[PDB]
Amino acid sequence: PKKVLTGVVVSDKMQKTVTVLVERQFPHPLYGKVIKRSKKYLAHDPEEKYKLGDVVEIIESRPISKRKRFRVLRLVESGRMDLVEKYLIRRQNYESLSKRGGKA
Amino acid sequence: RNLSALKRHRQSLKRRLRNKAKKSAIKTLSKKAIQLAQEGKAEEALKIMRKAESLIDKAAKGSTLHKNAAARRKSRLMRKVRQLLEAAGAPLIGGGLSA
Amino acid sequence: MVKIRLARFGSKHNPHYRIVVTDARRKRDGKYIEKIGYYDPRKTTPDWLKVDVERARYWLSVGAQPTDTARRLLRQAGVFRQE
RNA sequence: UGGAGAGUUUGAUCCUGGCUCAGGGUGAACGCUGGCGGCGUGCCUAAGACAUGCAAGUCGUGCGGGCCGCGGGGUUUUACUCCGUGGUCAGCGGCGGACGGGUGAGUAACGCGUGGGUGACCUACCCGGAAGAGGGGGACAACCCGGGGAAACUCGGGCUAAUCCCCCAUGUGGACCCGCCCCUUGGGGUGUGUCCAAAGGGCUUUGCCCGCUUCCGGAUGGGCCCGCGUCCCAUCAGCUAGUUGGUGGGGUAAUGGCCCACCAAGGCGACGACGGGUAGCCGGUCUGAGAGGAUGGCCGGCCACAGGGGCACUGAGACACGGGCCCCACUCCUACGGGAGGCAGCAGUUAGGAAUCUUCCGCAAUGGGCGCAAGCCUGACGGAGCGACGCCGCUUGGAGGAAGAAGCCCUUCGGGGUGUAAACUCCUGAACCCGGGACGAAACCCCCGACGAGGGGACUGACGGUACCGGGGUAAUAGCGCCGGCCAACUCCGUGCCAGCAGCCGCGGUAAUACGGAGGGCGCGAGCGUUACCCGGAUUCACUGGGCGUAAAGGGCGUGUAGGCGGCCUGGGGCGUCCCAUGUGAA
Ligand SMILES: [Mg+2]
Ligand SMILES: [Mg+2]
Ligand SMILES: [Mg+2]
Ligand SMILES: [Mg+2]
Ligand SMILES: [Mg+2]
Ligand SMILES: [Mg+2]
Ligand SMILES: [Mg+2]
Ligand SMILES: [Mg+2]
Ligand SMILES: [Mg+2]
Ligand SMILES: [Mg+2]
Ligand SMILES: [Mg+2]
Ligand SMILES: [Mg+2]
Ligand SMILES: [Mg+2]
Ligand SMILES: [Mg+2]
Ligand SMILES: [Mg+2]
Ligand SMILES: [Mg+2]
Ligand SMILES: [Mg+2]
Ligand SMILES: [Mg+2]
Ligand SMILES: [Mg+2]
Ligand SMILES: [Mg+2]
Ligand SMILES: [Mg+2]
Ligand SMILES: [Mg+2]
Ligand SMILES: [Mg+2]
Ligand SMILES: [Mg+2]
Ligand SMILES: [Mg+2]
Ligand SMILES: [Mg+2]
Ligand SMILES: [Mg+2]
Ligand SMILES: [Mg+2]
Ligand SMILES: [Mg+2]
Ligand SMILES: [Mg+2]
Ligand SMILES: [Mg+2]
Ligand SMILES: [Mg+2]
Ligand SMILES: [Mg+2]
Ligand SMILES: [Mg+2]
Ligand SMILES: [Mg+2]
Ligand SMILES: [Mg+2]
Ligand SMILES: [Mg+2]
Ligand SMILES: [Mg+2]
Ligand SMILES: [Mg+2]
Ligand SMILES: [Mg+2]
Ligand SMILES: [Mg+2]
Ligand SMILES: [Mg+2]
Ligand SMILES: [Mg+2]
Ligand SMILES: [Mg+2]
Ligand SMILES: [Mg+2]
Ligand SMILES: [Mg+2]
Ligand SMILES: [Mg+2]
Ligand SMILES: [Mg+2]
Ligand SMILES: [Mg+2]
Repeated sequence: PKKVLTGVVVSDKMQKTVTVLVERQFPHPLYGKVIKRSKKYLAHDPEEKYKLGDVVEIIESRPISKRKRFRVLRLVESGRMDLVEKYLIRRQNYESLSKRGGKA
Repeated sequence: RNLSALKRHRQSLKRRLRNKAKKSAIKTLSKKAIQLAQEGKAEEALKIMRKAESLIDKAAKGSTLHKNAAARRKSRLMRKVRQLLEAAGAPLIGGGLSA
Repeated sequence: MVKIRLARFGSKHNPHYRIVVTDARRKRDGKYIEKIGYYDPRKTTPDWLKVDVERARYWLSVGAQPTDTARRLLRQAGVFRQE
């Protein structure tokens, strides 16, 4: 079975390609509690069909590039920029964590 | 000292030449055919195309190209030649190509 | 090619062989494809040879080649007895 | 079938808390001691340097020769010349040299583990099935002739065979373009066109054996991709320009920025990017009641590496440890021009070090390469050798033997101890001697059958005159540590805060069970101590399994970002969770 993942498109910024964000719960090996944990896949979108916010199943597939080894299989739930926004703030944060601050 | 892995060496230098030559003959023929089509010289361009198709499959006979490496080379070639007489050819001597 | 041969398994002066299928290129004692018998050349017990002609016949049918004393042992278990 | 605790803070106490011991382990080393055997095991340091020998070849049933012999021919004889046969050498050619063997330097990576994918692929030798080999032509070594170099070696000229090279044919079939059908990533059909085959050898010679060609399948081996797992530092916080994606090329067995040109401006990171440190990964090992911790040494699997750095050739496979080229560092040769090397193969030497083995025997067995076979090769391997380095088995005797020698040791001067211990009586009989003496070995092969199944026969042992069996037969090594508490075991003398001990607590300042010796006692025993390291006791990083008023520990206070967490009722989904089946979980 080619692995199939389900995720949120969080990047349209590429030609014929979408960043897909894929979460996975699971219990922590030593301490028990259920930990969320996520990873971004680059997926092949040849119609530039799928759009920011779409929730797509992504499938294992023969390599298209470095990075691109998945193709967008189908569309689950169309539109939902909460996830995109959720993800978006997470990278907004990054700005703070450095050597200075104030209004930066 | 001395082996006859020594022999194995000099045998290779022989083959290194046989291969090199066979392969030169292709490159130089295939190019010639491609350029005859950029000029739309259809009958002559195929007359070369077919010889190069040969020298390829012939290469693959022994251990020079072998395989689907000749198939690669053949395909790549026959593509460009049909696609370059899209430029008002009509394959005359009509050798290499399916109608 | 894949062989049918002996794999040395006893101890110093205590040879037991496993009769094994394996690519000819493994070490004699390394990873094998399938054990299909065993041989105790000292006949220290009543049960000193054992084959499984079914599997032995299988591997022959796909062209495993047995070493000279493997085939001897295989014959001795009537791998080849066709009557 | 599984969990023990103790000593040490005080005049005493309870608690917190660290330190230490008792237990297990070892590729060990050091000290004292040392009898036999079986089986394991043995450079932890310099992936430092290496003398010498041996370590991958084989095939005359692919081919033609040179050299040294012998024999038979053509002639009336010689000369010249033809044929056969023995040895020998390399050459051409095939297959092997990509396995086997060594090491862990690098590597934190799809390297490894685990589970998947390949409609994106390869696979020599092997097995199965289908079909085929008809003509013709060429060259290069060998050899012959010359040159050059000191040498390693090298240049030119001429001849020639082949299972070496090529051209034409045959087209089962296959490859490629275009089309069409079914499939659905490059899977399977089909039509036209084009392109593509082959090698001969041996005979117990017409018909067998060994080969060759194309295609389809199997089997084995592999490439590549993906999910998930894989150490320490955040006193490393930002990183990236083939970077990220596209189009089209190149390249490959094959996918891919793998590489290139052009275009878009992406990609990555607090779920730890980038950087630094360290490290081969796993099966497993050790420890632990478990959960954990620690580790990767023997063996097995993967990876990587072959003085250091690049590289491609040949080929089914290599970017090749005992192949090729270049650069660097060493050592050697050198006629000063130039050359030759590469033990992390087996032994062995030297250096470093606390420390790590034989320049052994054998191809008898198993296994590998080539060969039709006979066979050849095989420091793989099977054995032997050294070291108490580990494990296990075994011996230094057994039964009797005093109210109880002698010496030594205490003493309350009577005695008490060593002590049934010895002496001694009898008995057995490790060592040693004699004799027999293996298993591992039945195949290849030859005969019968049919080169099948089946039967018959012969050959072969390094270990080794060993194992073991039988006959003789001698009373035949004991050491080391400890005795204040923890911790089993106390007396005398010497010594005087000295000499010394000491794991921790503490001993010794003139009556020391703590030092040194003696007698005795305790514990182990061919061994016993020491050091070093690992887990344990350590719920002393606490998931199981801890804490923070005063013991160490609440942020000076808020705000509220990420994140963590979330009241009662109904329904859907079924991610978490649970269940059954199944595959995997090699040895
Ligand atoms: Mg050869
Ligand atoms: Mg105090
Ligand atoms: Mg006190
Ligand atoms: Mg007390
Ligand atoms: Mg030994
Ligand atoms: Mg070392
Ligand atoms: Mg030898
Ligand atoms: Mg000769
Ligand atoms: Mg020869
Ligand atoms: Mg690193
Ligand atoms: Mg994986
Ligand atoms: Mg076949
Ligand atoms: Mg010449
Ligand atoms: Mg040929
Ligand atoms: Mg032809
Ligand atoms: Mg390392
Ligand atoms: Mg514990
Ligand atoms: Mg070295
Ligand atoms: Mg190198
Ligand atoms: Mg080959
Ligand atoms: Mg090649
Ligand atoms: Mg090599
Ligand atoms: Mg390599
Ligand atoms: Mg070597
Ligand atoms: Mg060595
Ligand atoms: Mg030294
Ligand atoms: Mg040894
Ligand atoms: Mg053999
Ligand atoms: Mg050995
Ligand atoms: Mg026998
Ligand atoms: Mg033999
Ligand atoms: Mg006591
Ligand atoms: Mg005194
Ligand atoms: Mg004392
Ligand atoms: Mg003491
Ligand atoms: Mg013992
Ligand atoms: Mg603990
Ligand atoms: Mg602690
Ligand atoms: Mg807790
Ligand atoms: Mg506490
Ligand atoms: Mg205070
Ligand atoms: Mg406090
Ligand atoms: Mg406060
Ligand atoms: Mg404070
Ligand atoms: Mg919140
Ligand atoms: Mg709730
Ligand atoms: Mg929530
Ligand atoms: Mg579920
Ligand atoms: Mg299961």
